[PDB]
Amino acid sequence: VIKMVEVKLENLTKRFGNFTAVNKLNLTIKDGEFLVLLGPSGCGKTTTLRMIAGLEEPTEGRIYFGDRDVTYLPPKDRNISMVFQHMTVYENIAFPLKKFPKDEIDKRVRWAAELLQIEELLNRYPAQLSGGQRQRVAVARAIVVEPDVLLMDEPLSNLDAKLRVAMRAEIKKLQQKLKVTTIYVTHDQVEAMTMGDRIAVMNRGQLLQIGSPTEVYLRPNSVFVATFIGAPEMNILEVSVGDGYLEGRGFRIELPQMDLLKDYVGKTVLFGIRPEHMTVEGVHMKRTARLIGKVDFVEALGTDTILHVKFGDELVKVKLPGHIPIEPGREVKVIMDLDMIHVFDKDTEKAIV
Amino acid sequence: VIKMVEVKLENLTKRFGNFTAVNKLNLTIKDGEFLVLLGPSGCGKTTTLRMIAGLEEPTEGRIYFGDRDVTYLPPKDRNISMVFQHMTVYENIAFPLKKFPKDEIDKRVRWAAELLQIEELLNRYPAQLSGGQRQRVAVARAIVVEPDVLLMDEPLSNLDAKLRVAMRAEIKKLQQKLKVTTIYVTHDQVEAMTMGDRIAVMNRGQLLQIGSPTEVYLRPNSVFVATFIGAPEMNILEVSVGDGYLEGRGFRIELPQMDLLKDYVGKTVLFGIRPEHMTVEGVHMKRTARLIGKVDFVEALGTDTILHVKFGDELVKVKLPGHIPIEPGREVKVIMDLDMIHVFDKDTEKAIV
Repeated sequence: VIKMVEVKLENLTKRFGNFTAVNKLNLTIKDGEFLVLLGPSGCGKTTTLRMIAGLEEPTEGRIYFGDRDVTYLPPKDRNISMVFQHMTVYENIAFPLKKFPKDEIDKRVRWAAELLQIEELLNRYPAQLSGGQRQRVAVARAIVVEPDVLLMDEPLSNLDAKLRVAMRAEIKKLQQKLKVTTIYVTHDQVEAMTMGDRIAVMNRGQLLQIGSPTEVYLRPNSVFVATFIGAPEMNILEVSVGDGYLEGRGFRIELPQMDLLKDYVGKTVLFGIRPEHMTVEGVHMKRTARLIGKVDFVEALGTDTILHVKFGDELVKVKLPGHIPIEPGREVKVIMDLDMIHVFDKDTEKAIV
Repeated sequence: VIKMVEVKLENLTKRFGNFTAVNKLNLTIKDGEFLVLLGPSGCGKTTTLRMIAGLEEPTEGRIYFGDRDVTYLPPKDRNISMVFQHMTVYENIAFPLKKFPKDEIDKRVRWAAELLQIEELLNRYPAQLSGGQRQRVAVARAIVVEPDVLLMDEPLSNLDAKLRVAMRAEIKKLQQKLKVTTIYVTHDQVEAMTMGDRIAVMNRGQLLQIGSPTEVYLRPNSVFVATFIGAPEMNILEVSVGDGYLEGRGFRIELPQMDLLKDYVGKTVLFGIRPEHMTVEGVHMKRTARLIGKVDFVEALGTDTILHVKFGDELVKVKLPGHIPIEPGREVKVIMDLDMIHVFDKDTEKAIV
């Protein structure tokens, strides 16, 4: 049976010569949670996964599994399984069983196969695997050893959009049934939001923020996090703070008695509001702000309609549900939800909100 | 100056030995329109573009540009420009000018450069091209010859999501300014809906449907078209027609006196309703249908919340705007918009609606 193992990464650093790939990462991964490491290529998420697996050693720091320091233990002694990217399904799943009794091997294979709902493909071959998914087989093999920590590196990168969603759900439900601590690496924000109990956003080797999908989405602690999750991206506009309002290149926004910007009156800050947190007049929000503008372009995608509206000298995107192919040149009253607004220091790019 | 040239493809067929890549394609591309050829890999869209360009000859059929049969003319004599995928920007754009006067070359380069808003990068080099986009330069070069027909093959496949959207808009607006007949190939439905005045959906060498984004989205003439545009995909459920209702594996839907299914009462048809054309109770639609079900999984993406709800023995997706991370296991009253429903013959998969 599977255990719930807490994982601690302490002052973990990894520098390949001159390049610091991971800079003093501090993370406490809760026993049984599904943690997604989200970030662009080269942000350090993969290097971190590899250090957790033991395929790579840290330059500094420690890695604990429970109370055991596993920093310098071979990957085999850490009780982990990694998923990434002529035997029968039964043999494929059996392979990883490493001095094992034939009767123990059969019990586990059956258990894993049932968990992945592939019991009926056990005597079938890969190339023949049509009645199921070779994807599901790979997962059963990863969990067949009953790892204390499950590690996955962009396991779904090469799958059709429709099958990818089905796999996200499949993997997530399986992990919630097993409660095996899982560290999942992806650069895909939608996948991250779909699978992680928590998400750890990384950029240039640093942990920018960790929290639940709701926390990182509704309350990004910085511009980078605010714009890495949710597409179309959050509108970021440079503005100046006044008596009790914001003003940018060709517009002003009446700020209610928010105004946690006192230490910014007279200074420039970055204003942010998501496309989906705005709407157009004639199409509820407790507190709002209006700004008339002309539609510069329309993405009428049927399922959603994205308007590129010129705010004064600026250009922002407004996301409307459904098909509303309004034409370019027309003027619209853009309505902003004041309760969904963000404000970031222009220098540090950290949220002031 | 650019001309608006109507393009006719007549009974165009292309077979590579035994494989019919393009089967009797009949298409009248209007002068000055932006036509997108949309379809999966190997559907024939690329082969068609290549025949239009003259890089490939048809096995049967004719291709007209205006009144001229250009079927057997070298690509150079067809007046086309193709966009796909150490000179200065000015030189890059100038290259395609093929016995040209230096003073004519300068007028056109300036014109194209202004159209792409890259006039300030004219004396800059590629590797140095930081103040603009190498993408924009490629387009200026394609239009600098003033083609009668502009051809593009998945020109944006390798660009970050954010830059891709900016390019779609850039290319579309440019084409509307030039009114140059453009045939654009892509397997990306969102891009197709964004750029084409009309979209021609293809599958296995055949033209399944051609129409405006609104027409192919609201009225797909078949299951294939219905599910190739709009993601998450339209829910397709197998059902039987009755006195005045539909019934599937564990549910029934009261059909108003629609019922254009008289020739189907007692027979099985494919029912379809898009995730975005449904909603959940307690969250308007003129005519509706209700069905209580349990939430099997939730994609809480912040910008949208996709629910996988079990309809009787079936599983469908419901798309809700905003963040609504409702938990699995909970029961919900799913509300379907009866006016947005589709019905396809189960054998031919053609719309009956």
